[PDB]
Amino acid sequence: KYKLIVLDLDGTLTNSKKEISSRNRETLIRIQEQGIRLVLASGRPTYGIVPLANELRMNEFGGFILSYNGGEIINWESKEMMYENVLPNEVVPVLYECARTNHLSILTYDGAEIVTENSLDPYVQKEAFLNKMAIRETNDFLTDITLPVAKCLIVGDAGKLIPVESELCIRLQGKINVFRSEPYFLELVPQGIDKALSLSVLLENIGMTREEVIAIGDGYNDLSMIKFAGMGVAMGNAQEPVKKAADYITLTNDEDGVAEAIERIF
Ligand SMILES: [Mg+2]
Repeated sequence: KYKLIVLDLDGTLTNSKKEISSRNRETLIRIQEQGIRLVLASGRPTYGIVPLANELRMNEFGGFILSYNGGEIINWESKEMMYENVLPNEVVPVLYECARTNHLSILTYDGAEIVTENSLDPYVQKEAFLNKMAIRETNDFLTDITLPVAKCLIVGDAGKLIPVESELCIRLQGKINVFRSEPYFLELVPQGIDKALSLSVLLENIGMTREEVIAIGDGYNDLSMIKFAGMGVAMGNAQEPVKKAADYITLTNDEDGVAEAIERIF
């Protein structure tokens, strides 16, 4: 009946120490060994997801990475990218100048590396540690990055980000969307980013229907895929509206909610 499992990372697949438990790992490997295909779907850049995808052997079972909230869709076996929703190049110098003017660090991603002019900013390092990515520091951001980029973050104290966010929101209306993922991360992303939309494209391409999909998540950015999936699963630690929109509520991420759901459902 079900042929695909889509998982968010933080608050879902990973526990409170941001690790994949051995029970989750073994359950997901086994279910792939049974012919079920996995998708990791997360706001993280691709190389923040790659280590977890490698730990789950997804490169051996045709698993997909939906990085940047589905901004990119990559088959982690074949390495083929089927979908690339990136920032318009012309907005990048505007984002840079806004960060500079407001004395805040900007970062973006270039493969396995985070590129920034401020590697000593604790908020930049928070993103590097979260993704397990090395930081490449430059003194000429616009020269040293490789375009196009899927997103940028401006980072800093919440009180300093709110006005920058409020300015960019309208100044680049029509070119980008802006939101805060943590109080100190301002996400600068292309329009039309939604995990559910990217999932629908994936399903069209591999010839599956939404009824054949399980999607598991915890936060508001997982609501659309939980509704879209035939079997939407809310983690025990999920936000109340995610739980109410789900078809099934499992245990928390620290109680191996993902493994428990998969074993019960199958
Ligand atoms: Mg989450």
